[PDB]
Amino acid sequence: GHVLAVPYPTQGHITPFRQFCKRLHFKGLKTTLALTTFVFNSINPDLSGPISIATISDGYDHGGFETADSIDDYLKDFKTSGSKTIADIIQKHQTSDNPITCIVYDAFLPWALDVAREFGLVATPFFTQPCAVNYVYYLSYINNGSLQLPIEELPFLELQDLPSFFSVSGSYPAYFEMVLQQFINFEKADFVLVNSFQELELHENELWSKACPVLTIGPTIPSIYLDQRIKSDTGYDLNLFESKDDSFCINWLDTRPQGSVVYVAFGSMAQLTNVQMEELASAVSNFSFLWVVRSSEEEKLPSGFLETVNKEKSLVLKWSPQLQVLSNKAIGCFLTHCGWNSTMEALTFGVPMVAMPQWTDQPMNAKYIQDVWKAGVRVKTEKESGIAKREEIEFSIKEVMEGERSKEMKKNVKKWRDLAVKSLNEGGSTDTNIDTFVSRVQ
Ligand SMILES: O=c1ccn([C@@H]2O[C@H](COP(=O)(O)OP(=O)(O)O)[C@@H](O)[C@H]2O)c(=O)[nH]1
Ligand SMILES: *[C@@H]1O[C@H](CO)[C@@H](O)[C@H](O)[C@H]1O
Ligand SMILES: O=C(O)c1ccccc1O
Repeated sequence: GHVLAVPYPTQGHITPFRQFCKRLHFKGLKTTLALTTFVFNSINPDLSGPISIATISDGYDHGGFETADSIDDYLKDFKTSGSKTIADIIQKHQTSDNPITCIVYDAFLPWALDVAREFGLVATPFFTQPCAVNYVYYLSYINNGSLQLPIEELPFLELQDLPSFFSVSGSYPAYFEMVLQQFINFEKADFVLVNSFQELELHENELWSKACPVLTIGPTIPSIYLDQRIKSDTGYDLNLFESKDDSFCINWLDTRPQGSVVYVAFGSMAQLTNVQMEELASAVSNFSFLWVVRSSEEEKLPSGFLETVNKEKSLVLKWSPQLQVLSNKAIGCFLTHCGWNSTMEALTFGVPMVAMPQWTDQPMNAKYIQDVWKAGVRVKTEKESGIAKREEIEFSIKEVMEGERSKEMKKNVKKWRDLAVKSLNEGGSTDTNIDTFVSRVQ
């Protein structure tokens, strides 16, 4: 058995795809990971497991996404160039020790099924977003692109709870058509994989599994932090942002008392405005903080803000070893844009969050953080503008550090570590679902 693994070319999709492959290798399955050449020349390959990489093309080997004329051009070029480049990996390996038997492609790339079917291969999409989010999208697809509020099977959800495509009308029309066209052919899939575990959205997994065979194979957080069954899986080893020489960071955090630091980070792709950046900077400077401002975003922090940094309470970085930060006892709360990987990381580490979602599926994750998992609070935004003002930010941070919702939320969230380990340990639902997939593949 041999699996070709095709992530969407961003950090948030690549690392679950890699981590999943480490589990496949642990279970005796050969995997080749298909990176775009733009990405492959942007990686800095320090590994934490055996890795086999094949290169494919999205049609932007030189400049990547930012050189495309439009988002919708990128997707269609990606389909054309990606279909050819993926086919060639399959062809080339046919006469080899292990010809490929299964394509595990990102759900954002449904055309990979066509390629998988043309070579008689097993095909399974891989959803990097939670069951709740995708079931919402699925219900729109079997509709014709909009949704019945309230959702009869999940009626506690409102307009501000939905993905940004619904509440910001007309925004990202091409990206909106992508998340819906995840379902154009998923019927024909041999299985459907989602980077979640059953006990985290037990309800919403059921709803979605009525329509399609869903196999939860998360969480994709490295084995060392949970189940420890995979000795080599110590961290995230395919990173698009250079690694700071990260022990400066983790040494600084063992300097500070337990639960004293506020961690701030917005993922790999989210861009705030100048206005957004000073409201944050003021609210956060009321605290001992660790803030990740990526390099493309230093522009928009206040004039001379990085000088005014109190070096005895707080620190600003271009990027961070987020896994090790969230495992560090000096963190008190995590101010997060609610990217799915970041949310599952904070839940697994028992770090309560201040949710400050920005777009696509982050509003849903923020609702579940506050009202389903009761593991954090959503910051309030002025409705004219969608911007969180410095005092609404500071209010929310204090509610998770000092309020006494704060020690209730503190204990509600520590439930999840042990649930996640149980699913990754022998006989867990995730460990069982991975075995069903491995069974099919050979
Ligand atoms: O400074 C940082 C910020 C983020 N991350 C990692 O980058 C991923 C971010 O993906 P996520 O799903 O949170 O959001 P997206 O980045 O896709 O918008 C997560 O695994 C984080 O652990 C990191 O390692 N250092
Ligand atoms: C879409 O817009 C969000 C905020 O609205 C920004 O974070 C992204 O960079 C952009 O693609
Ligand atoms: O990379 C992501 O996380 C993503 C998620 C939803 C829609 C578009 C995207 O690029």
